[PDB]
Amino acid sequence: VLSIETIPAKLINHFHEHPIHQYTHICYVPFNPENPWTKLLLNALQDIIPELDARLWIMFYLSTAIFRGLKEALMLLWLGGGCNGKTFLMRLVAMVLGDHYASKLNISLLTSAFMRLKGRGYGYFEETN
Amino acid sequence: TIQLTAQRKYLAEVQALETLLTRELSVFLTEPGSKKTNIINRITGKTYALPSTELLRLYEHLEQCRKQGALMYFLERQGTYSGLMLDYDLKLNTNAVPPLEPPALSRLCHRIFVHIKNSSVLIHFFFTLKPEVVQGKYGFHVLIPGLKLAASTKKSIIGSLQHDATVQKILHEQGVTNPESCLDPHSASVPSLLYGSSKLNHKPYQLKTGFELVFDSSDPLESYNLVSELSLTNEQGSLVRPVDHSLSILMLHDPEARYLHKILNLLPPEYYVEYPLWSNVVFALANTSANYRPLAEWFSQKCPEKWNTGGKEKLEKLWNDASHHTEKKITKRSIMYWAHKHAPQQYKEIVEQGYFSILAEYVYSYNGMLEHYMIAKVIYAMMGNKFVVDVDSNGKYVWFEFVLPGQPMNQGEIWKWRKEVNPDELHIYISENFSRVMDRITEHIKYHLSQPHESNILNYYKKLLKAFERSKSKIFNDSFKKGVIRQAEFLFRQRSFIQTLDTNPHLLGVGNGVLSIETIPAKLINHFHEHPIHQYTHICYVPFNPENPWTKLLLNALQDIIPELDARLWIMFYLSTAIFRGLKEALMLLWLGGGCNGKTFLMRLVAMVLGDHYASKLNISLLTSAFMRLKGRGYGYFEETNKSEVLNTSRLKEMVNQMTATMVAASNYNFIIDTTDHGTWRRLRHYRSKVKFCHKEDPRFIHEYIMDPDCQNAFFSILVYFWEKLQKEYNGQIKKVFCPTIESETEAYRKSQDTLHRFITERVVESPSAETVYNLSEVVTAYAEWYNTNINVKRHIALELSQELENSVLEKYLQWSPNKTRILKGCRILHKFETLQPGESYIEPKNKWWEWSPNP
Repeated sequence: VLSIETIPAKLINHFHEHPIHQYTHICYVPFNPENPWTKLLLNALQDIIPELDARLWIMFYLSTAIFRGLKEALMLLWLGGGCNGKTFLMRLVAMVLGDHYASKLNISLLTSAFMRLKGRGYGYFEETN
Repeated sequence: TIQLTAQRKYLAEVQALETLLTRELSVFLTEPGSKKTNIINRITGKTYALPSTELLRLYEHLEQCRKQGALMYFLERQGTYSGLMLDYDLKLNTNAVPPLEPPALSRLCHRIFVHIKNSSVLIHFFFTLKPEVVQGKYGFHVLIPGLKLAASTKKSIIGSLQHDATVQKILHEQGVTNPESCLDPHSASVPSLLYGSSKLNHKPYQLKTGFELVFDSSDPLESYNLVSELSLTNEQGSLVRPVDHSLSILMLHDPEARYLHKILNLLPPEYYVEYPLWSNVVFALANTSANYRPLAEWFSQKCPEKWNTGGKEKLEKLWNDASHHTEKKITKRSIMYWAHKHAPQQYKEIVEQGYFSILAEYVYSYNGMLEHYMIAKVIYAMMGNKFVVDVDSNGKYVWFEFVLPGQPMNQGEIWKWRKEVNPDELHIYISENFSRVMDRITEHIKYHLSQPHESNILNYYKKLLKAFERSKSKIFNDSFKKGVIRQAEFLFRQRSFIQTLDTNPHLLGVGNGVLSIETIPAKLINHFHEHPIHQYTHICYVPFNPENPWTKLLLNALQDIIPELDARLWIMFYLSTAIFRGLKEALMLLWLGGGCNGKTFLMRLVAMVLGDHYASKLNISLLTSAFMRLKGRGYGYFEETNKSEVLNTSRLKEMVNQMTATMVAASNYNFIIDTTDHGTWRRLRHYRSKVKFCHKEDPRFIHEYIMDPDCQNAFFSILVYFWEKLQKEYNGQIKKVFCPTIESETEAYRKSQDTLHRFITERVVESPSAETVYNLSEVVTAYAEWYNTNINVKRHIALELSQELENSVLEKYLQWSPNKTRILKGCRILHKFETLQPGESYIEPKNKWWEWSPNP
């Protein structure tokens, strides 16, 4: 059980009275550049966003996305011709977060089920023509 | 063992020992490896350093026990002061009893007396011996507990008796073929045992007589607590006066580990001498528990030659690695499978003895009144090797049975797991097989009845057998059987089993067993396996054989089916890879046919061979719009439907986008496409049939060979062999294979359908040099005018068309200008009658059919 109650984050790998049933199978480790995957991901993100400020802001937005509490009530729009890695990033974040907190949403709902977002911490869509 | 339990329940008196151990003796714990302990029991490897009080209480307890009977395994270590533990390995030439005459005893006593005179001197001589009738004959254990001289003088005396000759000639008078070497040199340095303490699989000794004498500093039976008297630590004696640890712990504290140790003796020598079998065994042990290392090093020590030469080191490189993680899809069940394969008889007696021990200890413990739970445990231990319980998606327990030959069973389920509504096989197994075990219990009980015993225990036995007889019928009562199967459901349950079914796409269920495509060559399992297989195809696998008449028949049929050779090889290899139930490469194939060509016959043949569980029919209605049906398959197909075929771009968009099947469509007319995005196009391939067959068509092909098992089998062998060939060649990377005909046909089809792609190919040419930054909406007007001259006079103007062209095949060789305009580079526009300049790139004698070269 990982808690973001107070910095630094503490992983209770033992008994605890916090009641939780939902989970994601991904295990947590402290971040470090030593991991070749860490550096590779950061370089890939830097290539994806050559801009600095925009990359930092969007990465912070995704960092806040893990919070299942109230947000600032904001909408993010992202455009890209395809196979540019933005699909790769959205698939990566969806897989990392998992079903219990992430869910794909059809374009049919927005263009016109809408209650299925309850219990999710992050929602998204996919390109449709 | 089970005998120990029978004797413990047997005796009303005997409870005192374990009550003392649990209440009073427990608080005086002693570390097993420490030397401070004085009394040790090897039953569970317990060591104790108790003072003399509870020592004499336990001495008298053992005295009453040996009065009543039973068997003990108690040991003691000689301290700095102790008596004389002497062990003689009297392995006589013949198994004829040399009765210990009083002259021989007196002469031996005088001999050891004069041995101990030339040492520290300031006595009772007690004699015991083996019950005889055993290889190695009997032994003698004389005790001299009066003195306390446990020091280097004992080693000197041992050395003197090693070289003593009078004892040698005394042994000759007893007809002993070994004058010396019967004395263990570690007699005083190893733990000994008190009277009544037996050996493993050996009865305790018996006393012949106990004498006494006196030694002068100047001049050179059943009326005593003899167990206390014989004690070396008993300073307060009445008649006498004071003148691999982990391996043992694991064996003595784990019954199943003990059974595995017993059955490991049945393993053939090749297991522990060669890497494969030993590695698989240690993998199974790691799957069992990481606590079973000592048995792993014992298995290594079973082959000391390799064990010394890195065998321990390799086990550390294996057992620990496996302990951390074991990727072997194996369990103990594989170990029992091997044991039954190699030593089926001893396997049978071992399992029967285990079942009998379990049932008998339960009967003795609970006064012969069984219940659902004991029956469930016994049936589990007996036949848990072909039944698994898992809760369905609806919250209902579901049974499965492992199909074995020799039982009523449909074609094709052999060596597989099949579902049953109720465990009827279990429901008859419990009625019949358990009856013989219960009969074994009964005959065991009446066997003890036949032995003469104490009357009260005999009455106990009549009450026990009467209660068990009353318990006979419940093995037959239906409601009791339902309770038992409920208990088994809560016992046989294996968590995380249903969702793991048919997970690996490297396993396919065939008629004659289970085939694996993990590696080349493929192995067709025709025996029991831990592998859980439910889905399967009736078609039984056949070893691929080129000379088979049906093999060459199908080779000729395929050769006539496809006039081309290399394109035939490509499509054949692709359909061979279509068997893979895992993630495919997401390609689409369109095949044309005017009728009487057999392409529908090929579709039907492959669908029938693969079966319903992995192949399903798909309707043109879905694509022109049951979508959940196509998931979970490995191959999908369609049928010819009129001439007005049309698609929906979105549907194929999620089709060309989980999906783990193969998609192929067949019709009689060219399909109509209405898309330009390269994401759609790159996942599309097309072919058109050229040859037609008429009355030459074979009606037997569409009628007889369509449902002829041999053809299907031969076809299955062909396709699996070609899977193996490609995996050897391309490792499953089908895109590497060159198909010039297929690529040319696909390009022509795209030019016919994708007007935008046709314009890109014709009037858009990449110049070898220079720049095309002038490419703007002027190009949009250019292709609008081209459409006026090609498809539609309507003016086509939309920047989103340029955006999707960027998303189209024109994605490469692009650039983002500082103003971020749709400017090209190194390109030119072909107007009317304008010609592209040079350098303007556009934008085996039938044995090959059996097996072509990797580089044709």
